[PDB]
Amino acid sequence: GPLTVPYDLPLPGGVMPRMLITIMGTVKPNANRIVLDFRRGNDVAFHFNPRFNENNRRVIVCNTKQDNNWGKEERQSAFPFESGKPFKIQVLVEADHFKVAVNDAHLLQYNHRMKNLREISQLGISGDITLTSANHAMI
Ligand SMILES: CO[C@@H]1[C@@H](n2cc(-c3cc(F)c(F)c(F)c3)nn2)[C@@H](O)[C@@H](CO)O[C@H]1S[C@@H]1COC[C@H](n2cc(-c3cncnc3)nn2)[C@H]1O
Repeated sequence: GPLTVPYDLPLPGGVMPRMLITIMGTVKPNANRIVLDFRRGNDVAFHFNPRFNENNRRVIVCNTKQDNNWGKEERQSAFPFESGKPFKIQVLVEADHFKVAVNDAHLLQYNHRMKNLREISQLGISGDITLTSANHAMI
């Protein structure tokens, strides 16, 4: 697609409430996973990881990695992605959580574990996708 995967979207000044990140693309026909990683260097404040075939099930895993410890996984069985199909992911930053919507439907909320939001300066987009667009705006 017009953007190369993996793709790093800089977040100058980090994330702040009211920030909306929009990502559009298509899932590859033989997809295994998608990853969105809100990063503070080597740490990952918010890892959003649709897994298409984990023990023969679809699941979204969300987590945080701080000092190479992954935390408690937050798992959602609701899974709005499909092999070969277009998607739109929107992540809205609020003061207490990230809110994620896919295809204009609310999917999940993830409470901030890494709380220095102005230091989360990169969003990495990786995995089995074609990416058409990735951008952010303050709403
Ligand atoms: C492979 O390690 C993944 C982590 N990961 C994935 C990637 C990644 C990055 C990229 F750039 C990529 F391109 C890319 F493809 C993947 N980087 N780190 C990350 O997703 C992390 C999130 O917690 O998970 C580990 S695997 C983690 C291992 O520990 C046990 C966990 N396990 C199994 C079950 C469980 C619970 N309920 C029902 N069935 C099974 N529960 N926990 C398991 O999920």
